[PDB]
Amino acid sequence: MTGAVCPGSFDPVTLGHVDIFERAAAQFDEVVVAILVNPAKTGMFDLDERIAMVKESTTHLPNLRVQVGHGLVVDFVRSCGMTAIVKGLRTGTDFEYELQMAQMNKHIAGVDTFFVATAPRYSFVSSSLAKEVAMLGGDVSELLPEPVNRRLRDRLN
Amino acid sequence: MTGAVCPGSFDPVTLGHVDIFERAAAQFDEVVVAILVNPAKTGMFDLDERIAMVKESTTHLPNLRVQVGHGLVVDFVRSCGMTAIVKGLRTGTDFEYELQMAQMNKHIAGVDTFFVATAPRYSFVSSSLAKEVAMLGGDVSELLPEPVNRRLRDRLN
Amino acid sequence: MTGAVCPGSFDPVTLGHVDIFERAAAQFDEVVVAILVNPAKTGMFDLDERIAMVKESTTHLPNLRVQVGHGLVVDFVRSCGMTAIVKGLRTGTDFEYELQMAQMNKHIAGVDTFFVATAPRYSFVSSSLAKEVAMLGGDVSELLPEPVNRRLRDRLN
Amino acid sequence: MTGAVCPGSFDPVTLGHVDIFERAAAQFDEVVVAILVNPAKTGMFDLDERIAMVKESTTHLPNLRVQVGHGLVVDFVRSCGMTAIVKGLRTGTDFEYELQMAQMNKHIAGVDTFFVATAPRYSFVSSSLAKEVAMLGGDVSELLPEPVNRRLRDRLN
Amino acid sequence: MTGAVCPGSFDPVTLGHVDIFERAAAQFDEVVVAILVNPAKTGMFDLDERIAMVKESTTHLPNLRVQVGHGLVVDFVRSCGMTAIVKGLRTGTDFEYELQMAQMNKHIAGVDTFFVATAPRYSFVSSSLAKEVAMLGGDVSELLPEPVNRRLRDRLN
Amino acid sequence: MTGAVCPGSFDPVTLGHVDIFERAAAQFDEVVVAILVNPAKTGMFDLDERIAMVKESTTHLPNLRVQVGHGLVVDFVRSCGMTAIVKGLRTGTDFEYELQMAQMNKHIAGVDTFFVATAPRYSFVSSSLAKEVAMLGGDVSELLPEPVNRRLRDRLN
Ligand SMILES: CC(C)(COP(=O)(O)OP(=O)(O)OC[C@H]1O[C@@H](n2cnc3c(N)ncnc32)[C@H](O)[C@H]1OP(=O)(O)O)[C@H](O)C(=O)NCCC(=O)NCCS
Ligand SMILES: CC(C)(COP(=O)(O)OP(=O)(O)OC[C@H]1O[C@@H](n2cnc3c(N)ncnc32)[C@H](O)[C@H]1OP(=O)(O)O)[C@H](O)C(=O)NCCC(=O)NCCS
Ligand SMILES: CC(C)(COP(=O)(O)OP(=O)(O)OC[C@H]1O[C@@H](n2cnc3c(N)ncnc32)[C@H](O)[C@H]1OP(=O)(O)O)[C@H](O)C(=O)NCCC(=O)NCCS
Ligand SMILES: CC(C)(COP(=O)(O)OP(=O)(O)OC[C@H]1O[C@@H](n2cnc3c(N)ncnc32)[C@H](O)[C@H]1OP(=O)(O)O)[C@H](O)C(=O)NCCC(=O)NCCS
Ligand SMILES: CC(C)(COP(=O)(O)OP(=O)(O)OC[C@H]1O[C@@H](n2cnc3c(N)ncnc32)[C@H](O)[C@H]1OP(=O)(O)O)[C@H](O)C(=O)NCCC(=O)NCCS
Ligand SMILES: CC(C)(COP(=O)(O)OP(=O)(O)OC[C@H]1O[C@@H](n2cnc3c(N)ncnc32)[C@H](O)[C@H]1OP(=O)(O)O)[C@H](O)C(=O)NCCC(=O)NCCS
Repeated sequence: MTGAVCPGSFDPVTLGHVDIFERAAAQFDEVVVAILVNPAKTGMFDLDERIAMVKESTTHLPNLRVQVGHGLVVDFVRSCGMTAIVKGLRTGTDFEYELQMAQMNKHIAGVDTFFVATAPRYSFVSSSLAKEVAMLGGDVSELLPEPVNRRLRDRLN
Repeated sequence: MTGAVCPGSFDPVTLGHVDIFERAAAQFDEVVVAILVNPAKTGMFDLDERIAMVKESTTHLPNLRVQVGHGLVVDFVRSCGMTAIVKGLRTGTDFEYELQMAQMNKHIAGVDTFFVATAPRYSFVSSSLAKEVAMLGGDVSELLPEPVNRRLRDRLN
Repeated sequence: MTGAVCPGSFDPVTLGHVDIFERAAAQFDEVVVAILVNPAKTGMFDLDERIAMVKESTTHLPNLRVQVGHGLVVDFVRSCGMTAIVKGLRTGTDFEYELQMAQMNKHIAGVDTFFVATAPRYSFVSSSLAKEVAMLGGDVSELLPEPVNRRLRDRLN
Repeated sequence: MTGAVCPGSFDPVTLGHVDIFERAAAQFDEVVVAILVNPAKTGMFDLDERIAMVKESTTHLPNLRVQVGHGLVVDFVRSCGMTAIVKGLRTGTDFEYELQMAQMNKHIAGVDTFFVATAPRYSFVSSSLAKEVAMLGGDVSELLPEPVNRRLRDRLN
Repeated sequence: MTGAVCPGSFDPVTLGHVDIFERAAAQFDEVVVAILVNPAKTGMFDLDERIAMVKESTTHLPNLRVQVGHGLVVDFVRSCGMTAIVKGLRTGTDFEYELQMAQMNKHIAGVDTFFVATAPRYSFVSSSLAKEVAMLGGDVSELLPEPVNRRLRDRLN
Repeated sequence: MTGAVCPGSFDPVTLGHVDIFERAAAQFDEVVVAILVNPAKTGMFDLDERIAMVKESTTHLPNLRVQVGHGLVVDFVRSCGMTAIVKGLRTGTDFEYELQMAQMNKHIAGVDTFFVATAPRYSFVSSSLAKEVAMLGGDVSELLPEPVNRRLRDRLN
């Protein structure tokens, strides 16, 4: 079989993320979404919420699973018995950094990284920006999954 | 009438900023410079000084006013009864980030953002770099307005 | 009054173009779309068709007019009694070239150029690509105005 | 099964190309290299030579086949019963153009495009540059497959 | 001694070029400006004029000489008994292409390429753009050396 | 004589750094590596270790010396009686920032900055990434000098 890992901190998962999950799932036999715990105490949602939110946003993709990532992405990829990372590109991606890590990741573990541009309508949303805009009262509900909108409403109220 | 907002933290306003103010004022009936209070306690000049400095540097532009910005830029723009942001581009601008925010700002409030490249002679000055260079004794007086040079001299001595 | 020129060869005008026309018209008192005749004998549509197509695609914008451009863009801008160019940015824009021409245009004639990112859904269409995709049988009708789709159908059949 | 198409004009196939073929073949059940005939009469090697050269350079990859591409890449991809393009990124790739075509290709046919950075040691070779450097007597043999070096020697002598 | 080559087609040499020549001459014992004959019959000035123009624009730099380049830049560099190329960066430079050629040039001949940003006031001039703007009547005399302005006047009249 | 300064925090010096040192030393009479103490208490290796590591990694370059930098880079350059900075470019370099500082540095002190792309095989290593990858158990020993690998082993154990 063929497999890819979609790594990230998904705090929260946006519809740009989901778009990329959907494309990974159509093109690989299995997809694993690896949720990577923020280095220090820094999140808006705790791990369980992030997992639930990804899970709840991906029920339509039966070949995808959600797991917490630990250590080097490449080590996790290898443990999933895979050799591919799939990363989404959006407006504001630091692509040069992504490239530097792609080359490093290939160097140290032979893992390939495939990049895919997210749909234009979801290309300007990031977890960071969605949070900052929502905290100051802006409406980003069209760019997040409903499971995320539900949890974002509660935590704001 | 037609109107644009030039948002920023102007800590301090440079002559790159002024160049952009000047171009906004020539092309729109009214210009509002929105000074956006640094999120946490982080400035070099307090709000009043920043306002004074912008005011003192823009006496030649009668169709421009200076106001403190609050909340989402787009909310402020709408409150000024305008629908346009004018942002300057210089060497070192994170243009991809600017673009991501431009698309988000259009999405949530229908506000357009116009980008204009600052004059080559003012294209390498930023508030950040002007401060760091001046603190370590370098001469950046040719890239800042005289009202700013006056206040930068005092605070360094 | 305030005014901007939207220059280009509009062979054919796409909905990315129109998006930009719409934004120019909302923010300036008058907009002039300047159709710039291809240097040598190189178009798909002749000048009259290009004019008709822009005209037919902009009936909802009463403050915009369509004129054939001649010579230096800046000379045309000045002749329209304006001092601003408005250019759209899309995926694939040579922005560095646009910037070089913006600085040159300011140098030689004091004309400012404002850049505005086109809507994400129209950000991957260009006249060039729309033509190449349509010639080889692909459907680009969602990214062109109906006046353009009508004329593109006929010329393909 | 899962499948990807690696499109291009491979005139000639370089070791940057092969690097990408190798990565596609490891991650997808079948890979098809689509050789796309230059629009007008413009090649250095004719189609048969290009096919032979790709074939001869990919004998170690049993899950890959070489076919001549016709029309829209996306139409060929669909005909191969696949929905993925795999493209290599190297120094000098026009990535903005690649992105514009990726979004267009997704729009018109639902085909995803995955981008993968070629190995650093093969990242500065292109068919174009390899030809220009070799014609003027430079040694690019370390950056081309041996089947290509053999045919490039003969045609130069 | 230390040495660098400044390669190009200098049709015509601009003041951006001269700025770079000046910086090369201050930092290396000898500088050679290599004028590289356009591949086909394509120039505005013939070789002799280009040489004269560079010569006449560099009389203040006694450690610089002007020579016609032939073949691979790296072959010329080696023949000058040097191992360094100095290239200017301006607005509109295709830097990715410059980088690809820098890596190729190092690969095939061990020649290093140093890049230096041209002065902001000369950063938007190119030979190409200066010619196109001047042909259509624009004034680019502030961005070209006087020897070039003299010859550009005559050829336009 | 001719001279260049290679500034940085070299925490630790990588083989990308050394590649650049080597190229500077071949092209300039003297090279000074300026180690610039991290602003606050933030390093992995203290100054003495950084100096030792650079020293131990550059014994093959007799025309290079290592010194601790203080204040503005340009002030240090001037004190070394030089007027040139040599900076390496790798994947992930913030080149726009480098350019902004190059223009500022030229403005305030007349110091030129030359940029040189590091060898492809060392183009994805940075001090930052090498540390993060090594802390989480990855093998980056092929991208660091042996003096650095020795000290990185000890500090990890
Ligand atoms: C690969 C990696 C870049 C992806 O994880 P990510 O946290 O989702 O980050 P992304 O690149 O996807 O996008 C933005 C990211 O900036 C991250 N970020 C965290 N703190 C940030 C800071 N103070 N400022 C800027 N960005 C920050 C965001 O977390 C992260 O997403 P978000 O900010 O939108 O919430 C991250 O570096 C990582 O992988 N950690 C596991 C590390 C690993 O394997 N390292 C070896 C490196 S080759
Ligand atoms: C739009 C915005 C980017 C412009 O404000 P700005 O503070 O002047 O910042 P700029 O983009 O113009 O230029 C550099 C900026 O980096 C800002 N900055 C502040 N802290 C910084 C950090 N720790 N590191 C990097 N940059 C930082 C600078 O403040 C700011 O200017 P300066 O650093 O030269 O003093 C800023 O994000 C903002 O708008 N705040 C109001 C927010 C809003 O509407 N958000 C919804 C987002 S779509
Ligand atoms: C400003 C200018 C760049 C805009 O006109 P434009 O033709 O619409 O071109 P754009 O930059 O908008 O976008 C793509 C352009 O590439 C143009 N183009 C024409 N021939 C091309 C070639 N052989 N290859 C690449 N692009 C080409 C396209 O015409 C043009 O649009 P299109 O290709 O999608 O049909 C054009 O250079 C111009 O302005 N001519 C008037 C010139 C002037 O004032 N020059 C002084 C220069 S500062
Ligand atoms: C997708 C496509 C960009 C890839 O094919 P490619 O010819 O290998 O080109 P690449 O992007 O891979 O890399 C460089 C390319 O520039 C191409 N090129 C051809 N003529 C060129 C010109 N006069 N100048 C610049 N580049 C040229 C090169 O052929 C090609 O490779 P090469 O130059 O190194 O020999 C090409 O556009 C294509 O796909 N043709 C089939 C088209 C299709 O489906 N079009 C719908 C568009 S969304
Ligand atoms: C290195 C090289 C890029 C520099 O020469 P240059 O002609 O001055 O070109 P530059 O990169 O400096 O800047 C713009 C260039 O585009 C060149 N150019 C020529 N025809 C062009 C075309 N049809 N369209 C786009 N640009 C063109 C310009 O000549 C040239 O300067 P100009 O256009 O402003 O008159 C050129 O490729 C060369 O070096 N020829 C000698 C080649 C060599 O050694 N090749 C081995 C390659 S690694
Ligand atoms: C010129 C300068 C950019 C080079 O020093 P450098 O520390 O080696 O940094 P580099 O640009 O080379 O590369 C990455 C750098 O990010 C630096 N960095 C330090 N803290 C960082 C932060 N919190 N986040 C992002 N990067 C950081 C790194 O130190 C530094 O190298 P490293 O991160 O790989 O350990 C640095 O700004 C400097 O020069 N200090 C002396 C300053 C001076 O003259 N200033 C006047 C400015 S024109």
